[PDB]
Amino acid sequence: MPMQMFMQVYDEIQMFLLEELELKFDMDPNRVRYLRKMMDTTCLGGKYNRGLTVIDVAESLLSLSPNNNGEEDDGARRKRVLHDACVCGWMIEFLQAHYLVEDDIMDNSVTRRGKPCWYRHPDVTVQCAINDGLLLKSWTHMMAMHFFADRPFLQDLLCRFNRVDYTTAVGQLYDVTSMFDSNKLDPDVSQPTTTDFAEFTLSNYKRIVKYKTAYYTYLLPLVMGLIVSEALPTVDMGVTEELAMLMGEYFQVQDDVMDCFTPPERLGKVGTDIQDAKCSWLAVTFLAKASSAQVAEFKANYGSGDSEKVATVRRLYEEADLQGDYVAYEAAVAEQVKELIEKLRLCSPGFAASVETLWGKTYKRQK
Amino acid sequence: MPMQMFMQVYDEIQMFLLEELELKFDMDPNRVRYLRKMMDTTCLGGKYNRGLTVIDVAESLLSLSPNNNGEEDDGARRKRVLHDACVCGWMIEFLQAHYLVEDDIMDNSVTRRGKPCWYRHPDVTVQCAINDGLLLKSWTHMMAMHFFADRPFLQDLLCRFNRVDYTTAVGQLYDVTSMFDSNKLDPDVSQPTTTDFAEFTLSNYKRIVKYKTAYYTYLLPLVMGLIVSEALPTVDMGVTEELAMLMGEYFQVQDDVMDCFTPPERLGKVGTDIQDAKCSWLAVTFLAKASSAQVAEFKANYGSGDSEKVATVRRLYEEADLQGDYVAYEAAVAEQVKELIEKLRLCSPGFAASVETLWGKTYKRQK
Ligand SMILES: O=P(O)(O)C(O)(Cc1cnc2ccccn12)P(=O)(O)O
Ligand SMILES: O=P(O)(O)C(O)(Cc1cnc2ccccn12)P(=O)(O)O
Ligand SMILES: [Mg+2]
Ligand SMILES: [Mg+2]
Ligand SMILES: [Mg+2]
Ligand SMILES: [Mg+2]
Ligand SMILES: [Mg+2]
Ligand SMILES: [Mg+2]
Repeated sequence: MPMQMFMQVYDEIQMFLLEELELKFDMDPNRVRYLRKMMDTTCLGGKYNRGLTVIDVAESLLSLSPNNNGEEDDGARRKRVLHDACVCGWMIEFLQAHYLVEDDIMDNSVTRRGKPCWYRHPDVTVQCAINDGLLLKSWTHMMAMHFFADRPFLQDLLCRFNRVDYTTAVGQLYDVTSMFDSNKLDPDVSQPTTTDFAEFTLSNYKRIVKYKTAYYTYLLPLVMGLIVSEALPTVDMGVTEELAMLMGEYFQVQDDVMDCFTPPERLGKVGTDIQDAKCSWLAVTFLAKASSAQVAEFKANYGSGDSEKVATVRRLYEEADLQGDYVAYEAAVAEQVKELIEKLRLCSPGFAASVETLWGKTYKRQK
Repeated sequence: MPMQMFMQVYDEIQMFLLEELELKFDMDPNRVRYLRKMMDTTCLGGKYNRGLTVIDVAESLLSLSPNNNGEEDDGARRKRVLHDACVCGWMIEFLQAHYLVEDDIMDNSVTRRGKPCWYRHPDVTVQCAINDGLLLKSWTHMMAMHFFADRPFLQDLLCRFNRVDYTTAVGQLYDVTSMFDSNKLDPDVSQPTTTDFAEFTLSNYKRIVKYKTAYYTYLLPLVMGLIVSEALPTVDMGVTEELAMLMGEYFQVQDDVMDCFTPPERLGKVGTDIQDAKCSWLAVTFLAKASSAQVAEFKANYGSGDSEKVATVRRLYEEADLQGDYVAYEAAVAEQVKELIEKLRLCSPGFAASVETLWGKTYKRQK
């Protein structure tokens, strides 16, 4: 049902944008075609994990103190909240859409969702792809304003949205600057490659992971479900914030691990985090426990497309039982996520349940 | 023809076991009369799909790419193999009768196959029923030793056969302990049913069905077929276990679904599973696609002798469009199962057609 609703509003959103563009922007049907296909391609074919969350949260806070006016329960709020909930859901989805479009270019990925990255479609330049990206972020604003201009929460909605928008970009700077020694970090300064791997620290890792994934993936969807429910003050931001960060860091680590050990047929993307010399969890988790010996062979094999290097990089990781360190991680995270969510239930049992469902879609995660 | 020879070997095996009981174990006619009825009630009625397959695997293999060691198309081996094939089929059919006599008590079911379960029989105490099940499994060994004495494969039949026997109890343990949190599994403290239903994952489902039903339903019949026609090396096992596993998961799922929706009439019993609150395919799939709100009510009702709460479960199953997922489940299996057969059909057509008739009698399961 929720995906039923959710998808109904997708079609609604797509129609407004596309039609707005042609009635008020002077756009030919051709380009509209392009934009219509761009949107579909980058915005559909996913989990709708973030989108679906906002809805579940919304519809879950609905029951308790349903806004509270003068009426003996009215299903006009139930309906007005889950349309809003749906729009916010899509605001999140177009937002990630934008970042993934820009990310693949950046990470130079060649595929995603079993299909080529947007910027790798035969009929798409990268120049156009970079702006298709911008377009996706702008869509989120046209749609928020188009459907929320009469909502008293619009100011708060969009302020929290853009902060998280900003937070994810900070995260991407941390991400993208994790291969070059900070002290050198200087535009005017000739291309410092990725010599020594200091700053490939768990400390350093947690921080890029937090801002680049946790917030737009776990905090933002919950927060936005609160807001369209007018139940934001209803809930402990501290606990909530603590779970999102937790859940959000465990989720990235997962894609970091799935990146190395899951088959692309399952994954979609062809794992290259190695080759890209990415600061993945395996990477930092390895170097902190790897003998002096082990750490050398890593340094000589990491960040390379050589068919015999990566494989060796998959060996040291195997060797070192990184595969085991994960499970331990996974369980610690699991313990605290459950202690945290319990603190929630007390005061916020309605809310606390949709976090659990969110935890349900994360714990599994094998894709 | 197959059912023909099949049914007279039952009378053979039964002729023998009972006389061996009367001549060798000091049994009185009163008890032989008991065991005899015990054997017919619990071993007859069904459709002998397991015990018939083995014979199809046997006839096919004795033909299409048959035994080199066999002579030049002469009716002396046909008798042995097809006979052996029958003995093997009653072994697996006796195997199931054991596991059903025990499961009914465990699962606590009122009828099976249109009749009351064995332990649900007037002069059958629950206490005698447990032993009866035990006997059922001893007979499998007795008939094997008797007929396959000379048989150069006897040790291979029995070893493998016992692997699968061991693989079903394991399965049985998986099923029977998915009602509670694995973390809190310790003989010394009270066993309270889980309220979060965390253990109901597709992945967890998958495993309790692989071991509990695929191996003896789909692999054992096959493998017996091969062994008796001394053709097992000739086939790609890896592909064979794939579809045994494929077809066996599907068969259970089918069971699981029939359990909730098939009329007890067509079905052949009352629908247990919700009351019993097991980890069936439905719950696991509902639970994974349903919302916080939906889940909470399901939670409220599921696993309770009480029609009104049972009807809800049923209600948010189909209103949760669970029959669409099934159909969509069927097709994927049918697709994938349809590729492996021709993968098997390559270096061993003969087996592949026999496997195709087992598929043939699985896809269209209307019983
Ligand atoms: O491409 P993926 O899915 O493998 C990847 O994990 C994507 C990802 C995570 N967080 C962000 C934030 C902005 C843009 C992309 N993001 P990563 O950052 O490793 O490329
Ligand atoms: O009672 P049924 O026939 O519906 C049931 O399907 C019984 C069943 C299936 N597979 C096994 C394996 C061992 C013992 C019993 N088994 P279930 O497991 O659903 O209880
Ligand atoms: Mg990337
Ligand atoms: Mg990246
Ligand atoms: Mg990644
Ligand atoms: Mg059972
Ligand atoms: Mg049962
Ligand atoms: Mg059943």
